[PDB]
Amino acid sequence: PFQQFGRDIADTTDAVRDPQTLEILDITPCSFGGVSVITPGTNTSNQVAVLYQGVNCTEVSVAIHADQLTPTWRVYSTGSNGFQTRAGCLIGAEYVNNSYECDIPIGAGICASYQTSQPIIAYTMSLGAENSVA
Amino acid sequence: YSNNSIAIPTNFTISVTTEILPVSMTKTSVDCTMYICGDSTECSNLLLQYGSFCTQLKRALTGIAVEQDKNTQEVFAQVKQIYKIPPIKHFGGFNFSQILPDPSKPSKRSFIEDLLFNKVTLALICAQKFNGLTVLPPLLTDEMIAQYTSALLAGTITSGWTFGAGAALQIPFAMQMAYRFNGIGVTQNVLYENQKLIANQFNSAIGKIQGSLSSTASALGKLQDVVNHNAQALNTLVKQLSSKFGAISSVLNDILSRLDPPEAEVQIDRLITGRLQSLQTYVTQQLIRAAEIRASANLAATKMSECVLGQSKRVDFCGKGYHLMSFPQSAPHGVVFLHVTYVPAQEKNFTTAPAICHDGKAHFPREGVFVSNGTHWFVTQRNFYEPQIITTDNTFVSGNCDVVIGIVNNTVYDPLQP
Amino acid sequence: AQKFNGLTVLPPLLTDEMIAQYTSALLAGTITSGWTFGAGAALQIPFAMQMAYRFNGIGVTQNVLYENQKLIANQFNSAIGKIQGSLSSTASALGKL
Amino acid sequence: QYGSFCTQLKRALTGIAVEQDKNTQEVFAQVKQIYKIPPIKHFGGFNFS
Amino acid sequence: TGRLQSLQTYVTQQLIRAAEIRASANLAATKMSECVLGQSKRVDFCGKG
Ligand SMILES: *[C@@H]1O[C@H](CO)[C@@H](O[C@@H]2O[C@H](CO)[C@@H](O)[C@H](O)[C@H]2NC(C)=O)[C@H](O)[C@H]1NC(C)=O
Ligand SMILES: *[C@@H]1O[C@H](CO)[C@@H](O[C@@H]2O[C@H](CO)[C@@H](O)[C@H](O)[C@H]2NC(C)=O)[C@H](O)[C@H]1NC(C)=O
Ligand SMILES: *[C@@H]1O[C@H](CO)[C@@H](O[C@@H]2O[C@H](CO)[C@@H](O)[C@H](O)[C@H]2NC(C)=O)[C@H](O)[C@H]1NC(C)=O
Ligand SMILES: *[C@@H]1O[C@H](CO)[C@@H](O[C@@H]2O[C@H](CO)[C@@H](O)[C@H](O)[C@H]2NC(C)=O)[C@H](O)[C@H]1NC(C)=O
Ligand SMILES: *[C@@H]1O[C@H](CO)[C@@H](O)[C@H](O)[C@H]1NC(C)=O
Ligand SMILES: *[C@@H]1O[C@H](CO)[C@@H](O)[C@H](O)[C@H]1NC(C)=O
Ligand SMILES: *[C@@H]1O[C@H](CO)[C@@H](O)[C@H](O)[C@H]1NC(C)=O
Ligand SMILES: *[C@@H]1O[C@H](CO)[C@@H](O)[C@H](O)[C@H]1NC(C)=O
Ligand SMILES: *[C@@H]1O[C@H](CO)[C@@H](O)[C@H](O)[C@H]1NC(C)=O
Ligand SMILES: *[C@@H]1O[C@H](CO)[C@@H](O)[C@H](O)[C@H]1NC(C)=O
Repeated sequence: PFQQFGRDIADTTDAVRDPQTLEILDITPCSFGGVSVITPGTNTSNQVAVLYQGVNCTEVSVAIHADQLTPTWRVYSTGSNGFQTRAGCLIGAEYVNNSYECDIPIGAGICASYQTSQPIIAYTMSLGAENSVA
Repeated sequence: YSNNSIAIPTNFTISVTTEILPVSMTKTSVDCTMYICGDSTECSNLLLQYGSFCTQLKRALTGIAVEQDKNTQEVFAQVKQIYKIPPIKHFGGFNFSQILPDPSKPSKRSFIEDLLFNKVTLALICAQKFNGLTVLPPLLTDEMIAQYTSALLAGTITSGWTFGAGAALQIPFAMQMAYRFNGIGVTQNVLYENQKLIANQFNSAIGKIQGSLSSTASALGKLQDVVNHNAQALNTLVKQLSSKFGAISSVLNDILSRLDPPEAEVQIDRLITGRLQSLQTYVTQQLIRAAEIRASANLAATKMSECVLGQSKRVDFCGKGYHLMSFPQSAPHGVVFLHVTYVPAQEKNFTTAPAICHDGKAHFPREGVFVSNGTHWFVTQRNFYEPQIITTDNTFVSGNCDVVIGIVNNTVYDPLQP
Repeated sequence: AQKFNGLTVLPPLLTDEMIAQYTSALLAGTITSGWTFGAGAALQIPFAMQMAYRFNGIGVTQNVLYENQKLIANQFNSAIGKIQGSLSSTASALGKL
Repeated sequence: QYGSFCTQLKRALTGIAVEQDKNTQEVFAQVKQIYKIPPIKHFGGFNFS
Repeated sequence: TGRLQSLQTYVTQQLIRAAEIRASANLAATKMSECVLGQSKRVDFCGKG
């Protein structure tokens, strides 16, 4: 009853008591992270993919995102057209079920490459050809 | 010690030891502006006047993060093809069930790999993350590293050291162990005549490995130290945000909501100086630890190449005793080598001579050593007592008996005479 | 003067006597059992026969050692004697420490 | 008011100090038992005095 | 400020030198294992010749 707000191990305010309703509200910082651009060389193509690192695809939305509102950024800032990898939300790359040698490392076993539609593809990297010794 | 006494082992022991090596550490990324200033534009503009420290820190952290994946790739991705063990597990009586993959569990790790995985406990994460610090997942998942170790094990136990030099050439495991025995100076007939005993000793040592790992708390010490060091560094970096550094408050929003810009600049700059110093200290410590981890990973890669993909003559490089073989196992942020070595066990002392005098000729052993049990003289291999009659095939002649010091008169049998 | 301002020097865990004992043990093991003491129990062997094994290890038959034992011992003793002058003369020999 | 710099420096110095003893132990304590030379110094004519 | 900066510089230099000394000590331990406790086929690892 005498306590007002709570702190974590790092001493950052993570809970607070409402002055009027006298209820305990948990506080979670709004989502953030790094943005990575996955691209073949400009000698090859100008197509890119965007990886929002460590965030669920549902959170990625242009309206509140730090991404700009320029048409291309609007295309690359919609989580609806986004594949969810353990490394984050990937937009602009199509996930295939084949396995190739890693070309552009995304993370958590996911790699990306450029293949002739000629979009960026994302796949699970192949460790090598399976072999059984006689 | 005397000038005519030698000690030769009459038995042996198969000993399996464990060596644990860190390979990679946690890949971390830090947002310079978010950490120093949070979401305040005034602080961001003030920090913009400090030059390009943020880009330097970002580049250093990115280099460390890429180097971690490079370390893992170099240590584990040393196999060209993913070999698979045959469904039939008849390897001369040797039992690798405790180190082979277990398909029942989803992770497909072995029994010992699961023990290692459970033995290392991680160090809470959200609070560290909330201030511009992120943890990048490793490029290779634990499943992929387990697959790499399984491929290495299958190649080793189905093709010996041949798969490390080219195509995997199958060979029965008993004959592979005979080759390994030849590699340490013991004739292969010893292996073929003590196969059951050697298999039993190997199985017993593999069984003891489990208790050896479980009992000693400091066995998995290096990996735990790496994890603890990373967690402690991140905790200190986050705790540094609570310092005032001579300002009136450690919260930037309070400074913004309590002071006008001309007076807020002083406090914001005081905070910026301390936070930038703490960030730079963290980056320098990370660079030093990354260099240490890279050295450890290079050592681990060398051990993978020379102990697992081959048989090493280097003393104590692949365990105590004469190296026979080695088996890799994955572990959190590291690798574990099970070194199987040969140890002489029960030595007896015999009389010895450097040469044998016969018909005015000096005979020297071709591949062994002359021994005497008190009355008769034999020639035996050096690492295992197996006496044999001294003939003209066990020895070679060089000069007369007037030069060698300690030469002993004896008769040398001749196979052609009868 | 360095110590007076909060700086201290912690003595090493192993004294120089203990390190000398370790080196003496290593020397005794090497010269009484060859390389056997590093792989398990120390198996005694006459030093001439140990040197014959060493010669076999470098591609020279042991009869060479047994027929030039006196010359080899003389050369080894001469080199050990020269080590003293080699250390004493050059000032940069003990440079790293 | 400067935070926990002192603890960091103390931990770093302690780690270095322990690592020095570890280095000496690894270099020299590679022998299981303290072997002793025999009183008689007849080693094929070699002189280790 | 100045004294803390000097202390931090000293600690960083000590860490770098400790890493170098650890590398040297690992090399010395390897040489003890492979040159003293055995005979090495590695060229120039245990001397010329
Ligand atoms: C070599 O040593 C092994 C032990 O490592 C001996 O095998 C044991 O022999 C005793 C009888 O003396 C049995 O009671 C044990 O059950 C055996 N153990 C195993 C694992 O087989 C072996 O007899 C020894 N050989 C020689 C020639 O001494
Ligand atoms: C290889 O060793 C394992 C033990 O590590 C053996 O599995 C055990 O077998 C006994 C007898 O069948 C059972 O009582 C245990 O419960 C088993 N333990 C486990 C973990 O499975 C296995 O049988 C051995 N393989 C061979 C061919 O003998
Ligand atoms: C040294 O070894 C020789 C050869 O094995 C032993 O001579 C044998 O002794 C047994 C007695 O148990 C006889 O049955 C054999 O006929 C002997 N062989 C020959 C070729 O004469 C000798 O006894 C051993 N000396 C010891 C153990 O002191
Ligand atoms: C081993 O070498 C030492 C020298 O390093 C010999 O000791 C010398 O012996 C000569 C002749 O007796 C003396 O004049 C010297 O004063 C001795 N020097 C020292 C430092 O003791 C020793 O005699 C040699 N051992 C053998 C067995 O010849
Ligand atoms: C404040 O007034 C509102 C209005 O009804 C009431 O619901 C609430 O319980 C009051 N809280 C306190 C702390 O007085
Ligand atoms: C993202 O949010 C959805 C909806 O809550 C959830 O089903 C999904 O598991 C989340 N993503 C991850 C990686 O957990
Ligand atoms: C991959 O396989 C899954 C089934 O696990 C299927 O739902 C999906 O459509 C497949 N995608 C492609 C590109 O083959
Ligand atoms: C082994 O050493 C003992 C101890 O002195 C000795 O009595 C015995 O004769 C030695 N054995 C041989 C074969 O010389
Ligand atoms: C071994 O040493 C003893 C003691 O001096 C000696 O009598 C004997 O001749 C030596 N043996 C040889 C082969 O030199
Ligand atoms: C060895 O044999 C030769 C020739 O028969 C003889 O001259 C010599 O004295 C013998 N040595 C011993 C120690 O019996």
